Amino acid sequence: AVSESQLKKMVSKYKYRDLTVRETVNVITLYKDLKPVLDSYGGSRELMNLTGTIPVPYRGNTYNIPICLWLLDTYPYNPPICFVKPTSSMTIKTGKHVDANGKIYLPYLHEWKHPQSDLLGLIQVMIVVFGDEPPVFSRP
Amino acid sequence: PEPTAPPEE
Repeated sequence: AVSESQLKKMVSKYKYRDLTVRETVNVITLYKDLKPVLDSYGGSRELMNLTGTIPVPYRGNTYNIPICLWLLDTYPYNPPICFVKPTSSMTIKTGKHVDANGKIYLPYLHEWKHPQSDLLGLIQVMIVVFGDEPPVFSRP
Repeated sequence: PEPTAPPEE
């Protein structure tokens, strides 16, 4: 697992460090398949993101939907940039909440406002919305 | 956990 000490190091360049670490811990504690990763966003600059899967029930079954939540250095004042990350055995379902690049669009992200908006609330919304319209489907 | 997705409909 990851420690708060290691997280603080990862967000050293962030404007609101304690707040970002606090929510990250909350998220990875509840969602065991999400992992904090420090990587180059779009190959432009380094940012920490939460990568992995979240459990989403659809038509009676639960799926481990692969996602990636990029936390900007302005987190939590600005919402995260989120993507669905299909494996080779699946395809991105472009639609109301997902564009051609797998980027996620949600009213929750659009009107994001700290402190009423947070990652736990966002993920809860994803589970509900994706449970209605999956962002990815498996190849036949 | 391994990434999974519902079958194409």
